[PDB]
Amino acid sequence: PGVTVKDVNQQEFVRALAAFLKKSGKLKVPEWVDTVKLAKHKELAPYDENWFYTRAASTARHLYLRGGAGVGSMTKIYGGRQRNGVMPSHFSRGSKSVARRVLQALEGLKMVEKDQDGGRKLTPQGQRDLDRIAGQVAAANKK
Amino acid sequence: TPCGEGSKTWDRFQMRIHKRLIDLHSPSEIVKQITSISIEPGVEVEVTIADA
Amino acid sequence: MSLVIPEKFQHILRVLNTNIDGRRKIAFAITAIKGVGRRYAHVVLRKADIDLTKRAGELTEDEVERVITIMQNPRQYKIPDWFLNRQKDVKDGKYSQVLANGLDNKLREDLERLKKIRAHRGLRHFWGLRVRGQHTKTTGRRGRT
Amino acid sequence: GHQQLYWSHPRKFGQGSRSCRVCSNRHGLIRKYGLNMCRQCFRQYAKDIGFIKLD
Amino acid sequence: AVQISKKRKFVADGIFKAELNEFLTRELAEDGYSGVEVRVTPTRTEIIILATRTQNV
Amino acid sequence: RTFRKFTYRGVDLDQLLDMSYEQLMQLYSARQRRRLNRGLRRKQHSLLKRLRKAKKEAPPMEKPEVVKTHLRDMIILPEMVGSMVGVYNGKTFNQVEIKPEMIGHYLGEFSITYKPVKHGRPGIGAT
Amino acid sequence: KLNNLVLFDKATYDKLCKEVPNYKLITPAVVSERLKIRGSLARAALQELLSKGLIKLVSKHRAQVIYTRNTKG
RNA sequence: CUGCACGCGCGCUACACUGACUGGCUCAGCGUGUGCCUACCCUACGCCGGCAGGCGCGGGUAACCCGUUGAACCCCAUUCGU
Ligand SMILES: [Mg+2]
Repeated sequence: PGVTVKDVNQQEFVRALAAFLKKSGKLKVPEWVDTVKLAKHKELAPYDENWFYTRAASTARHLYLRGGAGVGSMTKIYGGRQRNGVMPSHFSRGSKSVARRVLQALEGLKMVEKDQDGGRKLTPQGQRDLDRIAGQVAAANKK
Repeated sequence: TPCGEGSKTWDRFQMRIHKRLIDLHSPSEIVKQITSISIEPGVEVEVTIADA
Repeated sequence: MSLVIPEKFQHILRVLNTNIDGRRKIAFAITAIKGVGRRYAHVVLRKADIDLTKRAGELTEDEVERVITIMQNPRQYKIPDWFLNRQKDVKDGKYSQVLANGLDNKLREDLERLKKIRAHRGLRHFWGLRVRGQHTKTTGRRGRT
Repeated sequence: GHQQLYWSHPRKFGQGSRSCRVCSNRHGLIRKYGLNMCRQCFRQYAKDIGFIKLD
Repeated sequence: AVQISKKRKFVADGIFKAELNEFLTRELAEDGYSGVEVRVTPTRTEIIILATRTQNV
Repeated sequence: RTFRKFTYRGVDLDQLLDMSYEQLMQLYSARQRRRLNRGLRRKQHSLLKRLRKAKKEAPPMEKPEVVKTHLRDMIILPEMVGSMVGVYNGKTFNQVEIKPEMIGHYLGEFSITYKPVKHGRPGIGAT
Repeated sequence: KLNNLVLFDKATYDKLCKEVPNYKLITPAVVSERLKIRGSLARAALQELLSKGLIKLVSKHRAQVIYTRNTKG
């Protein structure tokens, strides 16, 4: 019936929406995408070749839940645990210019706009179609 | 300790400071005759600027 | 998808000057070359457009020869400049990755440079001592007698 | 003497310019909350500052 | 100009009190000193001395 | 005739002296570029005045006489290749012939601050 | 436990395709000590035997994938 | 005050599959912040860089802003296999 994004398993919702932004081939992907390393506390590139689509799906879903975040706030929610070799581990900020481009890649996709104060909310075209394919993946739980 | 000798002891000083707050719709002339009713040396009272 | 095995499989490869394993996969097989590390390997392969789930003995000689060419001179395949070893080298000013006996060529050449002009780093390479400003009262004991 | 280079080394950032405000020590001072006293002077005057230990 | 934080307000007018209680100890030691007590307002402030022999000061 | 082997960043020494300060930042490494983006200060200039003066007052086709200095923070600029400085190690002035390969180092490299230890025998310590 | 191979020969692919769906606890660690294959084929080949339909999936956990023999009666 | 043929004491990281990678998904508490001398504080957002970082524009003397402190482990998938 009336299904929002909240009542669906969201680890496989990001898988579903990544293929959505893939086969709707309008997402402007950057060109340095294969020499990236993603937020320097980790030491390899992503194992997936089109990781930028699932990172686009991830920052869309988070910004549904948290209205009004910026590029600094996105680096905190994607940062993690740096191993310093022989020294003890610490939290690290994420990567700014992959978070900045992925927020710019969806603002050109007409899904996320800037707010009155600082930050970014999603436009009604944003929440209409990830609720639309939230119900489709909830139906894919039945289909 | 005043030197490096001892058994690695530490003393823990603390100072708890309290703060309270009250609004009034009062005229800014009778605020002083509410201000001049306590000596009370251990407090710190401040009145907000009247422009609001 | 390799449901049995193909008729050909390199037990060893022979890439620049070192025989690399055939049972590793290529993203970790070509890390046996000194100068091509664990991180430099993945960028070379994604310019060569090779499937990453393939082991080392299951590439043809044409795929390998493209992977040899990219890791040899990576600048014209658009691998950027601070991904490399010899950024702004101290004799030529060129940007290059070195991958061979050329790595140990340009390793001792910078050590013999400092030992030629007798800098303080060069004297500590001439002795067996720690170079990057560590302590020596308590550590590195079995690097000496 | 020769006023240009008498006290010319810059006492700025660093523990050349921090000092205990009681008697001019530079070792183990407490710069927190603007106390600027040293490790030893604080325990003398802590009851006078208003710091109680636990009780 | 501007004033400072309420954390460094209270240690400041305590270390005010700790400083001159040491000086008036050094001065009025010959007079039976026995401490001080302060009242600060945004007006004329008053420091009352608890000396015993008040004819000497 | 009149050929050896030399170049340094792709730039040879005959085109390093007629070269401005700006494009020596661009050729130097990141620490010395920061040092030259920041100023050279008064006593850093007063040594190069003596380095220029000692070149002119040198006997012809003969190496100059030493200028003694304490400051071992100096970037070896191409202006004093071939000079003779004496750089202080805390105790003495070590006589260092600047030659065209040390043209990116500090002066402290070439004057050891300690005599390197040799030997001994354990006395009462070490259990 | 050493010199284990990858990419099946015929003598272990005719042996996998015949008898490995017979027994009851088929698991990628089990076919690493009974077959000389080292694993990552024990994941790869056993993924596609579930794609065939000769065995049944039970768990599919990220740390322990558990298969069993398929019901014959 | 760090100099090293050596001895000893508090520790940190490890020797792995009860894991390591890569990507997902998700929860804290204590507390601290622009200064008399005192120069330097905590930082959101926006744009440049692949990272460290760099400029613009604010906010906060603070249950008002950083901050609903989106902490790690763990969780769930991927790869690696003695
Ligand atoms: Mg193991």
